[PDB]
Amino acid sequence: PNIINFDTSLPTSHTYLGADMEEFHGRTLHDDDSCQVIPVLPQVMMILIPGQTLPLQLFHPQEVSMVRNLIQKDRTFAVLAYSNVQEREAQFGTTAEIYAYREEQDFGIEIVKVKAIGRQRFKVLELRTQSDGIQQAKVQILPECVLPSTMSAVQLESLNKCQIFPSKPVSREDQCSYKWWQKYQKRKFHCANLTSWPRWLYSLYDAETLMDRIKKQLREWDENLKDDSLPSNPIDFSYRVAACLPIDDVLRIQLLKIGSAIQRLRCELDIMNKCTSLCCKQCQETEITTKNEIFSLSLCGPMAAYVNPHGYVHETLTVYKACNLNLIGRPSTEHSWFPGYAWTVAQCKICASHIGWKFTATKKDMSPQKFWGLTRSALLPTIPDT
Amino acid sequence: MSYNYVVTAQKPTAVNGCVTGHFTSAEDLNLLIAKNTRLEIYVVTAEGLRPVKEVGMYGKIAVMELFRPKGESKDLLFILTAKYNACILEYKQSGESIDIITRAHGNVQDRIGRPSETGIIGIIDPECRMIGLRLYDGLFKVIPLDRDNKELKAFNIRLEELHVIDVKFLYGCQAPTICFVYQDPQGRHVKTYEVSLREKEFNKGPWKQENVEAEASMVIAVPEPFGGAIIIGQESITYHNGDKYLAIAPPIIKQSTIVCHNRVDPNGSRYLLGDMEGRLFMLLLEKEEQMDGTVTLKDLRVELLGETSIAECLTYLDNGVVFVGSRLGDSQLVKLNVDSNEQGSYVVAMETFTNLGPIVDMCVVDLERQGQGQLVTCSGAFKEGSLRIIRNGIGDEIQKLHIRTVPLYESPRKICYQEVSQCFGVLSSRIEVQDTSGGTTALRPSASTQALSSSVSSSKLFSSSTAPHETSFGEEVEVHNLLIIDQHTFEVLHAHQFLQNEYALSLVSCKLGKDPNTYFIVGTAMVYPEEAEPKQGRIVVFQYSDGKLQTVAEKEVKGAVYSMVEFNGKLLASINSTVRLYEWTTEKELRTECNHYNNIMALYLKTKGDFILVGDLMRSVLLLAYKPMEGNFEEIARDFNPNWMSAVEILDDDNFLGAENAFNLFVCQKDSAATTDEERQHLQEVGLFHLGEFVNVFCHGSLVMQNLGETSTPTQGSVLFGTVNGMIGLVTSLSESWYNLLLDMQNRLNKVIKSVGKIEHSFWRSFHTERKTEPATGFIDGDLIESFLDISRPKMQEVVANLQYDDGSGMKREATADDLIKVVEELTRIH
Amino acid sequence: MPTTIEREFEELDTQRRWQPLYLEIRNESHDYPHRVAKFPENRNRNRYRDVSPYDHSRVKLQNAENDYINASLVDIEEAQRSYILTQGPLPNTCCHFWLMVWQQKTKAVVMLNRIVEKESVKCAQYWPTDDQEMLFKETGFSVKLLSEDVKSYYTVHLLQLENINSGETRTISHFHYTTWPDFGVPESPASFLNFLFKVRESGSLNPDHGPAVIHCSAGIGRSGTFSLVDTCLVLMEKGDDINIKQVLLNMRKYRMGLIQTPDQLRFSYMAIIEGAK
Ligand SMILES: Cn1c(=O)n([C@@H]2CCC(=O)NC2=O)c2ccc(C3CCN(C(=O)Nc4cccc(CS(=O)(=O)N5CC[C@H](Nc6cccc(-c7sc(C(=O)O)c(OCC(=O)O)c7Cl)c6)CC5(C)C)c4)CC3)cc21
Ligand SMILES: [Zn+2]
Repeated sequence: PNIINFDTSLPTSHTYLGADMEEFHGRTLHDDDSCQVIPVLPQVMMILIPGQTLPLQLFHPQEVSMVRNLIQKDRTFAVLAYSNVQEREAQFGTTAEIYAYREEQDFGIEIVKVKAIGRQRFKVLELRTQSDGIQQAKVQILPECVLPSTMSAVQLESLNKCQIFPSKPVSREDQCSYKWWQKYQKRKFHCANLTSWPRWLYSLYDAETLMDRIKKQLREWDENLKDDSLPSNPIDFSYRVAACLPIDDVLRIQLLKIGSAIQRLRCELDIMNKCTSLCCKQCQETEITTKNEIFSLSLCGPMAAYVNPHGYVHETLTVYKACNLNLIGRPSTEHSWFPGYAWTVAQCKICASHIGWKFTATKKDMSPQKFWGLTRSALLPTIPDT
Repeated sequence: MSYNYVVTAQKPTAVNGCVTGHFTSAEDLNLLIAKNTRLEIYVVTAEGLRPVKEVGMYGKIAVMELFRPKGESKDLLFILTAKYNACILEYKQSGESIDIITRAHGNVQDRIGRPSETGIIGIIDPECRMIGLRLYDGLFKVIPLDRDNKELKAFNIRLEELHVIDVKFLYGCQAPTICFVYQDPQGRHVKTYEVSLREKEFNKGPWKQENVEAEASMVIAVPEPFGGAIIIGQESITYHNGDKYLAIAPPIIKQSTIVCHNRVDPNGSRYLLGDMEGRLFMLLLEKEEQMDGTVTLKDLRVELLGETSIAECLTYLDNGVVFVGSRLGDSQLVKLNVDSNEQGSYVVAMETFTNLGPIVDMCVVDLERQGQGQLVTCSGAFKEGSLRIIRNGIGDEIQKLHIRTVPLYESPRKICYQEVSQCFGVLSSRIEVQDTSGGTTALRPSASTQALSSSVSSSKLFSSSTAPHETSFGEEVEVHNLLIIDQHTFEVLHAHQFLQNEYALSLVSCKLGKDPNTYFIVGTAMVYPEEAEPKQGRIVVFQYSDGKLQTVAEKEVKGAVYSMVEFNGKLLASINSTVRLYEWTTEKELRTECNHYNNIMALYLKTKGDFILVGDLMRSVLLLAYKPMEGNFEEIARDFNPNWMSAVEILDDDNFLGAENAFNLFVCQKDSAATTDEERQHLQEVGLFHLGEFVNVFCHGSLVMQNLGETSTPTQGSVLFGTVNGMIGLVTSLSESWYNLLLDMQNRLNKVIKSVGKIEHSFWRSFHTERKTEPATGFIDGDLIESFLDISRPKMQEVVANLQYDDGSGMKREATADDLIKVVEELTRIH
Repeated sequence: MPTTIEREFEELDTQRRWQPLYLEIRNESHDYPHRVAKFPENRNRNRYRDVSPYDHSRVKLQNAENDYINASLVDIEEAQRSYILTQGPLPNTCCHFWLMVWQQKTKAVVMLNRIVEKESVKCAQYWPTDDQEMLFKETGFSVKLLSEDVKSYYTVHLLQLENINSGETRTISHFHYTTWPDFGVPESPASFLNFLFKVRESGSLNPDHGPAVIHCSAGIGRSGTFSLVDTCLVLMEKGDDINIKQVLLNMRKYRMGLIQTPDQLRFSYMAIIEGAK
């Protein structure tokens, strides 16, 4: 089941129409705590977090006018995090900038194959409905607060030369390199003896230790993940792990509201340690899969955002085994998605509703073999799992 | 809102650095000691230290140095604070009045830049042509000295090497040349540069950048003889000078890490080395000659001079006597001797100076006469550290406050007091090195071992599997004990020992339920290096009677209990982001009543009747209310502004005081009665004040006397806080009129008073952090008000020009030095 | 002189391309949001959780709070005759259908399947065979049958739906194609031609009253083919010949009124050819 085959680069490429993307890589930065007017693209209901790549297909003439308007502009558009779908119930969102755009205008209608990426988070101040073609909202950007090392306060000035230590001996080849972490704690957090808390408590708030703890479990999820792929910065690492968390909207917006990277890492670790069973969205007495069957098949992680050829985004989750699921369709490749893996609609026995797809390699000699493609919306994790 | 008054009741006693020079006069040798924000100048007399001055400048001391720029005599001082407030000082004496004049000053902060994790480096060119500051990564600030740069205008030179361990200037060079070791993936390399002010950039180094030991940390510049520099690592000492490279690896220094150094003689033949654990060695240079221009070293030799306190700085002053500026313990004035003392130690101590040091915990306890409440603090760490008893006045010794030391030779962590047994429940922990196969051994005779009774906990719980495999030969494992210490003789009566690899987190003394007996409740957590987050802990209870302890109850908790308080009639504990209320049954057993989960690790826990303040390390503070008619906790208000945070306290039912990163104090007020529910569910921050000290513990009570003026006292309530540098400050609450009057006084005093380094007091006290820097609000700098009476009468007249205010705060009657003096001398009694 | 439509029909029969034709017409079909029609609190009122009426095509003529309807309206400018599409009438959706046809000024009702198709319940019966007047207090509706009106190949169940609270009445020629089993087509297209001629001559295909409502308890499999043959008859018989597939795609933009089997397409083409002249 753990045999490694086929390259994880392909799903991230979003091979839906080929190549010749905009690919400007120019990026854009906005002043924090400022108040910017920004167009909100409608009918894109989903929680987007920074760093995540979002594919989009547009059919509404208002939306294609929006696409053009962005394409001359800085092309950063808002994506609200609808707490309730009732009308909007929107208080926070995430700006997304375009990095990949092509236009074909198939038949007499117009189609847009824009791919964007989230950049910054914000708190919505005035939603409004100006430009009845496309809603523009005036929002306040949430600043990214970064904290210094918790031992910088005590500041044992003589010991300051000992704050720099040799790098990890080897990435994972040596088990004695775990003693390096046991030695890292003794050196960096020695000045904790001047405070009222033990050394290990401060290690529970260190960014590096939390990053390594997550990285260890991520490599437990994927033995082939290896190093050099995850970002070194704590801020980007926290966002990347948040992308691959099979959680509901309430937890997702809870993660988005968190400003400090250390807080994000701590809560990501707690969810990653607690939630170990996913049931159906409505019938909680299903228990489709547990934590021990998750595996990543793309660099973004076990979870990724894809769009069917209808404009509907699907936050799929790759998983080895899914129980109480019955196939509906037939193994037809049709759309690319995962290259040459086909798809069959799946449903839970108790609840007559869509859950995900089933991918079976068409070449019969691919290691991923048969896996499941469950979606976030159809799955509801349980905190106690009991 | 939330008008508060903060006054230092005890100056900081931990030294950051001390320098020997000729500051006061060319013919006098001076020692300058930097106790955080207090610079003190002493004069050596060959029989001791003669204090000559003390100055409380507005800021910390990031770096301090002495240099004679050859332009004049009497030497000069350079000071750089944590807020980048560099200044040049001269000791100008006028007959009898002693003054510290500022030749030049300037703020040397960069607009945009991440401060280097290594920290501030403050090197001075031996020719005094320049000074070099390492403040930020990849940059090297330079300040020339030519009598012109009176504004301390510095320019930054780009540096390719990012991670720099230590930098120094080179003796005997026609142009200013620096040397520094740095870390790259290849390893640690010692590079050098030739900084030139002509092109305002660097040049080629005199020699190459050979590799050094992977743990190279110290760089030392020997004087013009021998040239070159010395690199000190964990286990290797090397000397580099051009082609010459001579390295030795003595086994004596292998035990610990060298963390202190300085020259011994102007020729640089001898050097003093202090290590991490307090041992002191002396390094020798052979001064080998072959012809003119010897510039050679035959070999290097070190010798274990002896054992002193844990050194933070060392200065060889006068001869034989060396001032070891300890920071964890108490600074000494030990004297070197050419001959051993029949014990292998060439060092003999002759004077020690008090140092409350860390003050990890405090206990305001009223001893003998009621009202005169003394303070007991758990100072120091490792072999240093003691119970410190501070008593204000005498009702024999003649001192404003008397300090009594009770050495423990191990680090204490928490303390409680018991009236019934008249005892002190002090938590403590020692370090033991594992044997080849034994159960570890001690290193010193500690308090937890030299006791009348030495019972050990033998609980049957926690019989699960574990892998101590990691326990190699040299493995300093912490053994935790609870010590029952007599109130009167302060002799350790009992030394109960906890389970192996069990961390005693919290301790309290209370009288639970209807039971008359009082107990010491100790909450401990089972910790294992493999497990990042502890999962098992226990709440044990002890009763002390007839000179013995007895575990009368011990409750498994399946968590890591961090802090426990005595909720009226019950036990309020915090386990793991859960706050649990335990009831004391008549069967002598804790019984859980209700547990509330608040999604944040409840580190700090305080009570104010039925209100409970819960605080995470990262500023997450929330309020809870225990409704007795039901028996559950309802969340009242919360506040999440992610920032480092060290302690909390409840001033009253509405204001909550706490500490924050960069040595700051904050007061959050529950406004309540708001129009909107979500508005009244959020605590409004009100007070911000850059204290300049890392507050470690809060404690209600005062050290002066009981209520003297009853309700006529302007100050309402009074708390004390103990810090890491040793200051014990006092915080009180005031009225609106008094707050306005004292703030006007503060502004006018800042207008009239002259600081040291020409540093604005408003900038110094402004709440400083990485997010922003707001000016201080809601706090009154009690030190300034108390210093108001310390200036001349003409200054008092100049500071009261058109005040009005004054007596009774009525009819805006004009002010005079009769009630302002009165109000100041009344305020100076609260502490 | 035969037209190119008959030649294309014969070509499709010869090369056996009906199944590929339907497959490609379904692949080239395009969907529309229809997001409002599906809600977590609306699944109870949705007869089929699979299908969903497009938000732009569907009209929420409810004049109240919430009150979801699983209905839709189609309006093609080429035919100038709007039609209403619905689903199996659950009692809540039954009252919704009552108010829908009451507000739309409907003139006829077309039912194309039995209650007991495949010996099972697929649509909920709501019209009595005899008069059997019934008053529903959910919305103050009155149900009564004008006559039995049994025909050779079908039946007419004309109702006299009256609102008492509003105080008005409306007579609708509620047709009912009796000779039709579910997921199938009648063998004789002549009966279909006669029935559709009778319906078109009944005033339903006129702007006199509100658009007629056509339903087969699903509004997709059976109503779609009838609607497309009707629009083809009123589209290309009145002048220049128009290709069937393009206008079929155009009306498919309104709703997914597919056929689920190219046999229905063959029947539609046969009926259109028979109704040429
Ligand atoms: C969806 N998609 C994806 O997801 N991906 C990727 C795949 C990769 C992956 O891994 N992930 C993804 O995301 C796709 C990739 C490619 C593509 C191609 C694929 C092909 N394609 C279209 O299909 N376009 C399209 C356009 C408009 C509308 C529709 C909907 S539809 O075609 O029209 N339709 C189907 C048949 C249903 N039939 C039914 C259902 C329920 C009940 C009854 C009863 S029960 C009953 C009784 O007896 O009671 C009845 O009555 C009998 C009578 O009266 O006849 C009756 Cl009827 C009957 C009705 C229903 C639901 C409405 C479809 C073009 C693009 C599609 C992807
Ligand atoms: Zn289900």
